[PDB]
Amino acid sequence: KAPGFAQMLKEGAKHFSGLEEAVYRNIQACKELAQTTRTAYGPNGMNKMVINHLEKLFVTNDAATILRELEVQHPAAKMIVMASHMQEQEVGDGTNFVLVFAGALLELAEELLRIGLSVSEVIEGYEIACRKAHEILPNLVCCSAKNLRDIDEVSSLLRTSIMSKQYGNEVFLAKLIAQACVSIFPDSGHFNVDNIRVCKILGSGISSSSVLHGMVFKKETEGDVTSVKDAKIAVYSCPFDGMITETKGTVLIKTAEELMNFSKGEENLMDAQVKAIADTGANVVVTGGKVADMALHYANKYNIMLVRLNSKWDLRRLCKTVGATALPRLTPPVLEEMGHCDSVYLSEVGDTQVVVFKHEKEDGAISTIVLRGSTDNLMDDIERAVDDGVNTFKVLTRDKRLVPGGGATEIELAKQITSYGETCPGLEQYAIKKFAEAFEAIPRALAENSGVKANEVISKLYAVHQEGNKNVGLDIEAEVPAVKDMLEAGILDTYLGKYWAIKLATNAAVTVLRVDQIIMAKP
Amino acid sequence: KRESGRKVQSGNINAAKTIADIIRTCLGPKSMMKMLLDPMGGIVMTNDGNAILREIQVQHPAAKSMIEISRTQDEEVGDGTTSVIILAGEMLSVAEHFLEQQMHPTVVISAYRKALDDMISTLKKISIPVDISDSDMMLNIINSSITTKAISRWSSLACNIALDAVKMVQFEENGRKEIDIKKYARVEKIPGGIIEDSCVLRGVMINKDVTHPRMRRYIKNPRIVLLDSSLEYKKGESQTDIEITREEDFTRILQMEEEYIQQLCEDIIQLKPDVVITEKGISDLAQHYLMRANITAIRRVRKTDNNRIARACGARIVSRPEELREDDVGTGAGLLEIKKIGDEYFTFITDCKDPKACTILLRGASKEILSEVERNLQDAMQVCRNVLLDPQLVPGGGASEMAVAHALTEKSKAMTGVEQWPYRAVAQALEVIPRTLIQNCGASTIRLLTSLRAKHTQENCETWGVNGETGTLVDMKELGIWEPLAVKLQTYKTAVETAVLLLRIDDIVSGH
Amino acid sequence: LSVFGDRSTGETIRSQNVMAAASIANIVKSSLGPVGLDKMLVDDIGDVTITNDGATILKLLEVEHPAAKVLCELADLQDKEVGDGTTSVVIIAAELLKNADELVKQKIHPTSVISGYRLACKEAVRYINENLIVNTDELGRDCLINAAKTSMSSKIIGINGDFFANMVVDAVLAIKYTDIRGQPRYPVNSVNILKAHGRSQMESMLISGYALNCVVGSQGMPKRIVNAKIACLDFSLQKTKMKL
Amino acid sequence: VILLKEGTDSSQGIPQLVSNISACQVIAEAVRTTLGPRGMDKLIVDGRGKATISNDGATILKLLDVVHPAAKTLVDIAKSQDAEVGDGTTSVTLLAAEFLKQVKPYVEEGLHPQIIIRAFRTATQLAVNKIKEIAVTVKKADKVEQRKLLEKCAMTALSSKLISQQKAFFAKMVVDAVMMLDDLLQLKMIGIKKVQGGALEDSQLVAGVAFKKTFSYAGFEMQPKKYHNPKIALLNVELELKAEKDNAEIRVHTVEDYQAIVDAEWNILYDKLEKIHHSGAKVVSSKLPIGDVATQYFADRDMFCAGRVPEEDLKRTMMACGGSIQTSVNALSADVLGRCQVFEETQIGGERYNFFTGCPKAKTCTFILRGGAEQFMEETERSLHDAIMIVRRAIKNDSVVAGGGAIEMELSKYLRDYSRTIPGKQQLLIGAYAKALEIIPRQLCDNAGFDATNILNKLRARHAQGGTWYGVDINNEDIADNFEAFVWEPAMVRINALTAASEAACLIVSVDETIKNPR
Amino acid sequence: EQLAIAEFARSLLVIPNTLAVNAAQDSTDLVAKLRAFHNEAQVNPERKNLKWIGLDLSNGKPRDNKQAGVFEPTIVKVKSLKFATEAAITILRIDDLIKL
Ligand SMILES: Nc1ncnc2c1ncn2[C@@H]1O[C@H](COP(=O)(O)OP(=O)(O)OP(=O)(O)O)[C@@H](O)[C@H]1O
Ligand SMILES: Nc1ncnc2c1ncn2[C@@H]1O[C@H](COP(=O)(O)OP(=O)(O)OP(=O)(O)O)[C@@H](O)[C@H]1O
Ligand SMILES: Nc1ncnc2c1ncn2[C@@H]1O[C@H](COP(=O)(O)OP(=O)(O)OP(=O)(O)O)[C@@H](O)[C@H]1O
Ligand SMILES: Nc1ncnc2c1ncn2[C@@H]1O[C@H](COP(=O)(O)OP(=O)(O)OP(=O)(O)O)[C@@H](O)[C@H]1O
Repeated sequence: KAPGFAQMLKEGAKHFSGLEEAVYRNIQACKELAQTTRTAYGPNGMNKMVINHLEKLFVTNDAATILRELEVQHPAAKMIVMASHMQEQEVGDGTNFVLVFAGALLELAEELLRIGLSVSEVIEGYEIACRKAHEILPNLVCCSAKNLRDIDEVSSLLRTSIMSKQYGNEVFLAKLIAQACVSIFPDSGHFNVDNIRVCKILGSGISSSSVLHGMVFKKETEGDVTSVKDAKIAVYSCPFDGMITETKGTVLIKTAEELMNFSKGEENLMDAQVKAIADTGANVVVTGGKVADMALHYANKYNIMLVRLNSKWDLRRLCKTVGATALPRLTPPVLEEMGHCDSVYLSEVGDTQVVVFKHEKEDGAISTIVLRGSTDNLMDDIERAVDDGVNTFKVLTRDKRLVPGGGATEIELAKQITSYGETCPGLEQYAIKKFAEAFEAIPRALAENSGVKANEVISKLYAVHQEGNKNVGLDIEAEVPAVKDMLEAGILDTYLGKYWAIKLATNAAVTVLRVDQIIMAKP
Repeated sequence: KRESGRKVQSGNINAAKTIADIIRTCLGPKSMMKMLLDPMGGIVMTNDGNAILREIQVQHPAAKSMIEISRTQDEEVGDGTTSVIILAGEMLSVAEHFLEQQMHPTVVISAYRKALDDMISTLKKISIPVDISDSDMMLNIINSSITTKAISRWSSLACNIALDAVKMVQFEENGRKEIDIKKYARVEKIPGGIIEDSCVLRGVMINKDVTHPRMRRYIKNPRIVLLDSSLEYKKGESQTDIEITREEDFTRILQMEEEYIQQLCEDIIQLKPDVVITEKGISDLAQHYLMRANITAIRRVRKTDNNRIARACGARIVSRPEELREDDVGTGAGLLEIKKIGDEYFTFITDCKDPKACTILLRGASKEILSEVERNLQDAMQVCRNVLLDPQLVPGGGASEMAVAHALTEKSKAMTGVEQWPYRAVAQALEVIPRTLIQNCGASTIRLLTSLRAKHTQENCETWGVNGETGTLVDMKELGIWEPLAVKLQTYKTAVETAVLLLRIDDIVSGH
Repeated sequence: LSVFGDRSTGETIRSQNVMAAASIANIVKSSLGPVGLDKMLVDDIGDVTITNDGATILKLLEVEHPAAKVLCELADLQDKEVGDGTTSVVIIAAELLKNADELVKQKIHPTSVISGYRLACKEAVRYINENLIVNTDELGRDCLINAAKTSMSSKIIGINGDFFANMVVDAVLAIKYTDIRGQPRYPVNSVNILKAHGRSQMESMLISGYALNCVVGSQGMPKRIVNAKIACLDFSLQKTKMKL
Repeated sequence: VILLKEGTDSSQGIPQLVSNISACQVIAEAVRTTLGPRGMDKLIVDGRGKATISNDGATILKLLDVVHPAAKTLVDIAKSQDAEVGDGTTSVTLLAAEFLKQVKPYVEEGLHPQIIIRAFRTATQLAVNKIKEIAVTVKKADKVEQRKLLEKCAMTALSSKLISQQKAFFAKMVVDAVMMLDDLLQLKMIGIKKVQGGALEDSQLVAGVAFKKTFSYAGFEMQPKKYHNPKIALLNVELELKAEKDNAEIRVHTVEDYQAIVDAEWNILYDKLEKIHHSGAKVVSSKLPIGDVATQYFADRDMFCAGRVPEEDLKRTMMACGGSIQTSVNALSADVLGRCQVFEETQIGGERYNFFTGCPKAKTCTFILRGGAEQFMEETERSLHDAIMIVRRAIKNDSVVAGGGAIEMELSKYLRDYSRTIPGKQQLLIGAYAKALEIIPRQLCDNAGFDATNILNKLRARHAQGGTWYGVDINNEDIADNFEAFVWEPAMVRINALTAASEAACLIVSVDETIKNPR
Repeated sequence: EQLAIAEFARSLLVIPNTLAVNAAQDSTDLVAKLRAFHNEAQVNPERKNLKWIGLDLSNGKPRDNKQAGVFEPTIVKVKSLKFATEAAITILRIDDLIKL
């Protein structure tokens, strides 16, 4: 009826008017997404009480776990989540850097629109300041790596990735990842993140863990074969039991004399299926399902090493390692769906029998980090720290450039951008000045999580950078609000990880600010 | 009931921001009008900021404190009251440093009072001396208020009224150069005549009419007498009343009334005076013995107006009428005159010198024209007072605001500590005065204000102001938009003194 | 029951008495100290008085509650006893009630709280009097010069602190007189602080005597006299009158 | 119309922590009164309608199952307490919520939760080193044998009970039961059985496995009990003539096969009895009841049979005899048979009871109770289980500390004195950590019905003078030296309870936002 | 009466607590720096223990009152603790309310 809905004319979608500030609703959409991860940044950040959709409880503080479980529905806030998945590509750090800096970009952009600045002019000042931010970032590089492929160089530089993923394991996790990547580091240009597979066994704690070469499974060998150098690996996801035909196959039992005939016939058919693997020359059989007791007798008869893997995630790891495809039928004697491995043997680590899949005539790039833990909740948090620890050094196969962290490269970048924004004439000096103040929220998020007043830390950082004392970052202490040198403490992040993080967070401010209306459409 | 905490710190901010948002668009020569709705249906369309807030009732204690601090500022100087309430509302408007940063107000007050010292130091650097002896330079100062008025037809004669009034009140012998327009320059209105008839005389005028022709018309040597006691029936030390209802009481009272007044009137006519001036009233029978000596009767004069008469002639203030002596003489006065001006009688005790007092005589064709000149001349007298108090001008029209805000940015680069963040907020809050000038002109505000800051950075800060007529930026050395220094000194001082008072309030409680 | 009012007993009158008393402490919480914040005193007429002194706050604070009316009378027992201290009594006693209110919920009768408070108060005076300092160190040893220098730091006089602190230290020690049995106190009247234009603030001089701001007039009369007799009179040597 | 949550339950900030602190106290209130040996029991009924009466904190939290997220964090700590030390679920559940109660006003005033995390890691690390200094090793002190010392601690634990008059007899039996075991001590090895009737003096201690023997069928005047080396068979087969599972129904219309039909149904029973005769099992133990016909079979074949045995007592017999439980009868051979030296059918309490003595793997025992009621023997079983627990921990761990709140009031005094010498935010938090540790001597006075304020004010005055091992007494309504009264606890369980209560309190404080997925 | 005197000591801490929040400092650090210095005067009588430590609200750092000269009379300190406990006694003695 009269009066009609102003500007809402497309499928009843809520189109806010000019007084209702339709562009301001997208700013509040990315503000609520940034506020869930603002207090989660840093080593003093708070954990998140994760309740999964399969009714499983989790306590973790990873930035990727928050975005995957908290199902966002606002598509204006989905531009940063799609940019955070772009942050997961080509680097393994900066997922919180995208959510905080682009969230502080749009929060400072709302103060510019309240004066009366156009959205087409502010967005041109962000792309100007983004190109100016890409020039000072090579100039902020203090030191670089030594490129000697030793344990001491890797473990000293890995202390940044272990920080804020799992606090307290700074001395343990820095040496466990360091023993794995140095086996792939002679292979120049071949360091890959999928080569390092993580396995977890329920044990005592972190200090009982160890590093092994090749593919290591926690399940022991079901057979009595200890070591065999057979290349043919036939993986079967079906359980070892009686043969059920794909045809009709009606088995009739009436009296007890037919009970002993068909039970012996199932044992004879189980003997024929193990013999169907023995003629093709395959002495390595991995069983996906359960193994019967009579099938264990046929394993030691033909001297075939039988191992049982119940989990499907570890069975899929062998499909992309040796090329063996899991067959659902009861052991089909084919050769094309098999794998290739030089030697497989059974060994013990920490009084636990594990099976090793390594290669001696091939160079070898598969490594397995056997993790031990009492609780499965905290053990999964260390498992994600391995993936964010290896991907921290997967980018170091490129040009090794290191920048100081902890607000050292944040205030120094905010100082030189404001100097470029002060001398720049025209109305575009307002957007560059707010691009520098968006860089101050990340040391503000680091100081507020440590129980320290944020304005006292920022003025302490701007006093030492005005005198030229570079590489000064936040001192992690709730009682001491002072600062410390970052080159002496050992915090050095990646230059390429800081390059894509400012680039993707600025383009997230480009994509959201270009959208000023949301319309639902029917196909 | 009661309220404490951080809510009254935000409650006093929105109380002052609501007053500042009302009269924000009433700045400059393009000031927008405001419509007030009365309960009786009346509507006044006055755009004067002092007239808007006077006829608007407020209920907030912070909003009530906002009006009275500008009302006292209107009594000190006659210009700049609108710029006070605008600047006091803009300094408190950036509440991001007051609430979101969880900052105590003591950090803000230590940053605001430290910024107050940079207000006086910057205005003395962009100042310019004034040649006050030349009358052509004084005409270019007062002309900013005479435009769009009915007095603008006689600007050459109305400027001589205010300039001669401020120089007689100002005493160079005392050193501090005091000017008080309310006492020594009492303005009176006379109906009849024209605007050209209005001139300035060197004396004090009495608006008491002549009721009998037995008075002194033209006396070359006026013998004046001043007295404090009353001329009536003798009252006792008690609080009894006088009621005449019986014929026996009518004879006894009037015989005592005649015998005491004739005893009082014999002491003043023995010196052969010309005009009598009593502090209290004069009865009807007291004029009967006074008309036989042909003396002009002047009664009902205040004690404050009495000392202006004593400093005009040199007489002695005598407390009692029985204690008159020969020293109570007015030798040296010019002339005594009771000549009618437009069928109203006025007594003249003027002289040919400067007896530390003066008056302003206004004439006009109708009584509405009498009220038009007195509200324009009193606004013109306080502006020209600030020029003679200190001969220093500042570049007005937003040029002094951008020159001050430019000095605070370079000063904030060397100001370390936590207090540098509210120190930079005062520089952006002082930009609201050239911001509303472009918005009242109708041009693009941010397009012009950004180029305004670029002209204040590279070029000289004393030039490149805003013209509130065309809507563009002009040089302030070319046009006469110059403001006095003492007006702009007290404007930034009161805007800080308002912000130090509202931000320090942390509790509002009741109690009689 | 038919009575002439409403009756209420138990611990709910204990919790209502401490919430009405601690709310008065929040009126004098921020106004404590030399950096205390101002607070608005709204009158019934409509005007408001901006006071930050805590003694004038409790005098104008009118709360019609008997728990808050108890704290009104201690301001009259504070100025008549010594003259200072007033709001420090209020924040201490209200926090005494708030901690004792937690004891009522912890199954403690208030009789042990009352008898425990009087022994805690008497032992507080014992620990204070064992750690005092006698009134001395007037000359030669500073805790004075530096004592008045902190009060002088808020104004523009604090640029040269050592120059102006010596003018107030020797002036305080000059006005000392016992006058009763060896009391020595200091009078409410003090030195007369005059001003002049001596081209800078560094030309101040410590005159050991009273200075009158009057001019003698004529010059032929000599300005340096040696005799001791000083005449003071209030009647005018001018022409006198009976009454004004 | 475009929402970000659309049903997503999420909140953060300060009141999300206050909602998680107060939700932790509802789990502590479920086990607040169960602390102490004289604590109140809780009544929990399942979905079937069966009421469970127990005061153990491990059995209460396993049947609570609160769907709150912060309540689930106290469940796995009680699960890890059973694996780390073995018991102490009601001690770390009460101690975790009182850490959050004292810091609950400090969070609301604007203090960050991460500073309280740094204080809980500091004071607990000082509490580990403070326990090991006061802990004294008592192995051969004052030249007294350890058998006399183990009867002294069980005397105080069994005091103020039903058997408080005859506690001298019950203290000597709980020591010899653990002494009969190997070095691998376990509470599951020593079983407790109840026999109705008789006085308290008729309680006996079986060195082997004894069960209830509710077999009330026929079989008298034969089957001799005394056997030198019998073969212990553990079966699960029914040996009745007309059984509910073993029958034969063939429908023929010939009168010649009708004799063979009943004979074939008897041959199901007879061939199952003939396989036990070939295996040589002298004693027949079965879970299913045994009929009267099978009792006549072993009577002439010089063997014993006893059915209606519970499966819990059959597994204890398997661990004693060293054999294996076989369900069928054709697999019954010497690989699953057992052996013992003395087997006899006793008449204690008027009913028949069977027990083996002299097993090669005799690592299990049986305690026989006698009394006029089963609920008298039910509380005696739990009190004697508590008397075994104090004796067992004294043998494993020699370095012990004084219980009864003596180690809790001493840790509250040292951590208060350390907080006075530390400036910064660690003073008001560690000082609140010392006052939060006083809930163990306070709830011990609440559950015992004593004056909680009259004892605790005199207990802290005793610790201020120099008393390091003074605590509360469950018998007397005053304080006493728990080291002299043999109220002990090992230092390792007191350390592991503190690092579990501090870890459970740190996991609640470090959580600030709850993520819920709509599904 | 142990809890009566122990809560009397914590109730006296509101005087540096309100002074620390008016000095724009951290109240959990500035009050605790006062008690960290005053505890050392009672543990050992060595001169390395800081004694008579006052509160400088200007710089936000505790200093010695003997060097700064910050002194207060004894009769303003004695009668404050005397009047505040007698006022807290009278309100705590109220257990019933009667209105007419
Ligand atoms: N202990 C520390 N010292 C100095 N800087 C730190 C510390 N911890 C974190 N930072 C800063 O935090 C930023 C990265 O922190 P953080 O480890 O939280 O990111 P991240 O968790 O690795 O990202 P992702 O979620 O992708 O794993 C860097 O800029 C780094 O300088
Ligand atoms: N053409 C113009 N363009 C821009 N600014 C101008 C122009 N003419 C005058 N001004 C400036 O505008 C100012 C007047 O502003 P505003 O109206 O806010 O104060 P006001 O009402 O005159 O003050 P008061 O109430 O004290 O009289 C003058 O001081 C003058 O410097
Ligand atoms: N020189 C000083 N340095 C530091 N703190 C001071 C100094 N002088 C006073 N104080 C503090 O200021 C407080 C005094 O507050 P304020 O003067 O606002 O009210 P008050 O005097 O306590 O009220 P009342 O007059 O009833 O006693 C005292 O508690 C004292 O601790
Ligand atoms: N005989 C006793 N006399 C005095 N105090 C005792 C005695 N036995 C135990 N306590 C005290 O009771 C507390 C534990 O009570 P309770 O037995 O109810 O819990 P618990 O079962 O020991 O807990 P958990 O199973 O977690 O160890 C201990 O702190 C101990 O000091």
